[PDB]
Amino acid sequence: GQYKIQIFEKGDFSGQMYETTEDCPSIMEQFHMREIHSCKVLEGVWIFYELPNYRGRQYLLDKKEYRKPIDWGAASPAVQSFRRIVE
Amino acid sequence: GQYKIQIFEKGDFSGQMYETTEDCPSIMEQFHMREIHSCKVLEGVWIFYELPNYRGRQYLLDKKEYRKPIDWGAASPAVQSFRRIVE
Repeated sequence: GQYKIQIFEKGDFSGQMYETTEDCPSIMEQFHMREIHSCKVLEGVWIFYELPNYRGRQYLLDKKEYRKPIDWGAASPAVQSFRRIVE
Repeated sequence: GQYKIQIFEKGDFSGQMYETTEDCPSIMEQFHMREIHSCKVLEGVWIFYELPNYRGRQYLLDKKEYRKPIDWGAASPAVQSFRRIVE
């Protein structure tokens, strides 16, 4: 399909993994996770937000894989919501 | 084409305006201005960056109009480069 991403609880794609194809207003409520330590964008372009409901700091994810938060330009693994860039 | 945006030096679509369809690594050099106070996204989806060469804070622009910087989630008129999200 057009949108798909895998997010991991630990860096270097380790720990538990969750896969999704839709926007997520709160990763704590949906995935019971406080942070994202690494991920892989398999399809589409996405954006990470610091706070719930797409508020706070924004990070564009337009590459393929990210082993650590620094790879998507963040000084911390803090992420609470994310969504697809629809086009 | 797929990407087109108009940037304004003053809020609410007033003041000097430039229309462009390509990425801009530095507005001071390309457009002889230092702050964008409003803008219209006519075609495509873009992203504004705090510092030149796409560095610093990021702001997604996926709606059509923004009357003030706060509308793209910025606390100040600080934006010095921007580019198209090519999908």
